[PDB]
Amino acid sequence: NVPEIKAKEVNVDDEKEDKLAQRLRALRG
Amino acid sequence: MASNAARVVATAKDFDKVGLGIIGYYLQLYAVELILSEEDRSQEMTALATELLDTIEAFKKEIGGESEAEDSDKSLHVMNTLIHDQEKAKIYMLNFTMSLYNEKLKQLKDGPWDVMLKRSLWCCIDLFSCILHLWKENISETSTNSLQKRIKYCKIYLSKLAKGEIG
Repeated sequence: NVPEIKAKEVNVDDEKEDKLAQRLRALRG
Repeated sequence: MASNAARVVATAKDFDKVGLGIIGYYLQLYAVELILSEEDRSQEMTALATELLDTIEAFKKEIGGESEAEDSDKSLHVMNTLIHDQEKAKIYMLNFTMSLYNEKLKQLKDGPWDVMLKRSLWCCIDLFSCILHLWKENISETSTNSLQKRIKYCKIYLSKLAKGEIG
């Protein structure tokens, strides 16, 4: 209905993934 | 790709059966790096990534302390030393990874050729490419050339199997 296209990714998912990545880096740190 | 990681999870369990937790820790680290280096996939992939995270925490707790019941000090030295010291992890991999490659060649000669062997060849190269890729900065351009040629020999056998022809 709206020609506008939403990005496949969302800023909210970006931050949640960053937290998961921080845990892994801490595991090696 | 994502399926490549799935095969590693199955092979990772096989190593646990042999008691090679050392390779399991190093290969699990490669699995997470593979997902991040993998093209963006639907959320389903994110769900699998969370399960993998549980394996990491479960990996260290995999012992549960039951094995520690005896010689607990020795268990911490082996688990702590090989897991905390990254250099100790690589030499341990070269010992098994190197022996695994030589023994694997004997299996191709003394053992029959099957599709399962092809899958093992892709995983073996991943072990060498993973170690060399991370330590590539520590290898000289010429030294890498010699190691890279060795990979061609392994890939060469892999390519012959793809055509169905045997050296």
